[PDB]
Amino acid sequence: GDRCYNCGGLDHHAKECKLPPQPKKCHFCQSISHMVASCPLK
Amino acid sequence: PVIDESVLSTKELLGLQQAEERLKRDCIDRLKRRPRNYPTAKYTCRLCDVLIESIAFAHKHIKEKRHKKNIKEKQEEELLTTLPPPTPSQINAVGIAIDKVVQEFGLHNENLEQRLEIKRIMENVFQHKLPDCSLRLYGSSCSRLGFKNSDVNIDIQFPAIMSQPDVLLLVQECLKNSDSFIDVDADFHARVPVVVCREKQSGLLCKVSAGNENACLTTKHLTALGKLEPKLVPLVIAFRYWAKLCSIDRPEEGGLPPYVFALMAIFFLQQRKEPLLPVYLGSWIEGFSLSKLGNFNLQDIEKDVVIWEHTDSPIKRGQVSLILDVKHQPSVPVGQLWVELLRFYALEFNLADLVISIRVKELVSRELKDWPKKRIAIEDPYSVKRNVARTLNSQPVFEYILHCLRTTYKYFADFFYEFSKLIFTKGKSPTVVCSLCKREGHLKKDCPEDFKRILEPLPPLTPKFLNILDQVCIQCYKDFSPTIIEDQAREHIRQNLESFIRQDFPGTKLSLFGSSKNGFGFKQSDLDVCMTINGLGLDCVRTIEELARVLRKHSGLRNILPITTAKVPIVKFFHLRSGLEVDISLYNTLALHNTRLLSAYSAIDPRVKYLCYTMKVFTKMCDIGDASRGSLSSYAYTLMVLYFLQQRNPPVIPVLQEIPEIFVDGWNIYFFDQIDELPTYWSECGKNTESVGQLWLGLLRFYTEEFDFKEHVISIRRKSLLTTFKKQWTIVIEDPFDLNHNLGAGLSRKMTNFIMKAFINGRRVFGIPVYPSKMEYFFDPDV
RNA sequence: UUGUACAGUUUGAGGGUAUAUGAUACAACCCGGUACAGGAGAUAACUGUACAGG
Ligand SMILES: [Zn+2]
Repeated sequence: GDRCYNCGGLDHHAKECKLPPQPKKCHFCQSISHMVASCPLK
Repeated sequence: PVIDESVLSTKELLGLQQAEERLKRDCIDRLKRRPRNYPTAKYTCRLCDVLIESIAFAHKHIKEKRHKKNIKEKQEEELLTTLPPPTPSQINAVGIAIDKVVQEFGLHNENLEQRLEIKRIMENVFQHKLPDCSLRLYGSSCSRLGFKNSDVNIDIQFPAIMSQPDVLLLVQECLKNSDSFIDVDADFHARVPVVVCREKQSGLLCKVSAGNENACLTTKHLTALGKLEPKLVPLVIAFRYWAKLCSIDRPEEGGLPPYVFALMAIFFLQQRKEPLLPVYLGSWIEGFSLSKLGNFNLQDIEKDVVIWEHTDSPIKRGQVSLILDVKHQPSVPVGQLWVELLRFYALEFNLADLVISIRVKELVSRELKDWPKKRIAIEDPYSVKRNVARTLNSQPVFEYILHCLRTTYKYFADFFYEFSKLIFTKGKSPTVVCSLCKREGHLKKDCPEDFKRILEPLPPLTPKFLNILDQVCIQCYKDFSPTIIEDQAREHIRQNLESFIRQDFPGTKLSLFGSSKNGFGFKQSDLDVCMTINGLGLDCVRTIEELARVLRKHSGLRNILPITTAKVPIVKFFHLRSGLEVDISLYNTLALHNTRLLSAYSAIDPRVKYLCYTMKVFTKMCDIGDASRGSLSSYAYTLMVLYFLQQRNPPVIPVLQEIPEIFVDGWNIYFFDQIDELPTYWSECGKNTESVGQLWLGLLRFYTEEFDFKEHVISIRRKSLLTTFKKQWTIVIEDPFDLNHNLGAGLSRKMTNFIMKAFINGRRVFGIPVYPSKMEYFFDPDV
């Protein structure tokens, strides 16, 4: 339904995912620094 | 460094930084070092002070309820602390509310005059019986800090020769005689003895006591503070009303006493940023220290100055002004002082770890006062040892008062205010504490653990059942009666022990005493002996140790055990020739004399022998006979049965002591011992004709009901009734000779309840007409 | 017995069901084409906790 809070994966859910933490981001942003609510394309 | 981020890849260590930031926002941090028990520990939580192994474990911990509620409490505390000082209108409203409360429930000058009139009337009534005594008002009556409902406490001082119990009993007698006081009663077993009365015209409960030290001085100190500083009294009355609404002033339910808050009401003034009430002890006087503060103590007050004395453990006496001699005393309104008081007690002071004292500015550490850090502690100025806030000993009650303080501070930090129980408690209900059992849940008045409350009528006694009771009593006497050969063996054992002891300490003489020579000798009972030295500052401990060492040499004696913690140190061992326990004491002449008295009491009639033997077997069956277990010794039970026999419609046995004085060890040992002509000097001899079984059933009935242990002492010395108060004692039994030794002093409450239950069960089994054996039914542990 | 609070198992009640057009004999979920986020599972008995007892 949604990407894991850690690793940004899709195989497991937020609670299901338990692997070590990974950089926060979304595949749409494509970069760690950029944030969805403020992107160049918008 | 438990772990280093250099290992992680750039994206990896960046994500690890984000994870650490998130954990930090939840009050979870890293570990500088790890314990040997948990080498895998890598995190910790400050709120719970809890170690954590890994990041997954940390994320698991936050999900729990512990951290959630801790963070909620932290948020509430932050909200409380963020509030700024109150605005002038709000503080004026609070002051008006305090004024209204004091006017409605506070004391007035008319009340003080009326109480003075009560005291004068009591003085006039008491002149004919206690002309030299002088009465004064203390506590709430004289302090003005209490409520009009609060009782009238009157202390009567007497010449040093007179004794407190005697003066108080005489006061009760005069109160009973007079008609101005109705409902005269005595509560002599409270914290301080009191006589409670209710004057007819006044209707105000008055408690009369005497010799109340540390109370008159304390109330006069509070009165001086109130007179000199008018701002104190409104705060004290408001705080007392708050305590009453929160239901913590009464110490019966485990709360703090009512007047304690007064000591606290001044305290926050003392510890405030500007001390309104100056301290009375400190480094001002020469040779002062915190360790010496205990010796330092307030002595008296007069002419607006407190005089205090210091005695080294040279004497230093000095007077200090009660109030600061400063013209710039701040004009803080009462409401501001009240709000600052609430803030001080909530989120600005350590109630748990600091002692509330008004003598020294620097907060005395609980360790210096050798007090626990679990709960509140209030220091009374005129009694250093006492911790006046000890009535609260249950953590739930502490949490309740803390919640009351928190809610009232939040409420107190067209504005209108009011003192209400619901607002302060916020729906929480108190937690009554049983002061009698030290437990929680049941009030003293109704509680499962009340032996006195422990009844149904007995069935009628048929002649056959009475005959059966007499037969079983005689059977017990015969079964437990030592034979002649047993007496000869005991004499030989005593002689052998004396001879063996003489080897190391020549001249030693041994005399048998106790069950062996007191007329009531139990089969297989302990052999009690007393050792003396011919022609002889002797240390009981060293002598007992030497005797035990000597006995250890003997092959026959094994498991030698010297005991010195007891009042009379003794050597207890096992003799193979007797095959029984043997106890040896040193210079226990008083024991021999009391045993001889009991022997005479047995010799007068055989009914006494039968009764004592049946009592001993009944006690042994219930597992209360042995003294080492903490229960009353068999001597206490034989004393009880003798006392019962003496005090009965037909007097079975007379008081030998009552019917020249010889002082050995410091007490009189006289008692009529010529039984042969006893009837001549005794006018009631032969009046008793009840059967042994009937007499024993009467004994059980008398002790189960028709007797009081709290208000009477089981003493065989006096035919007349004796009262516990006159002995200043608070089951209690007095020796026939020594009046300062109580056999029930070491008896715990639980064992007393069990003993009363055993007596009730014995009364139930006996006296009920109706087992494989007749004897067994009357003596059965299960029933 | 006493004041307290959570480690595995079950039922009853919860958050979720937004981002889809066709299917699937009683033998078969499918190409999600747009919802926005710094957010990570609550209640009762099943004998395992860490503080106070006296
Ligand atoms: Zn994932």
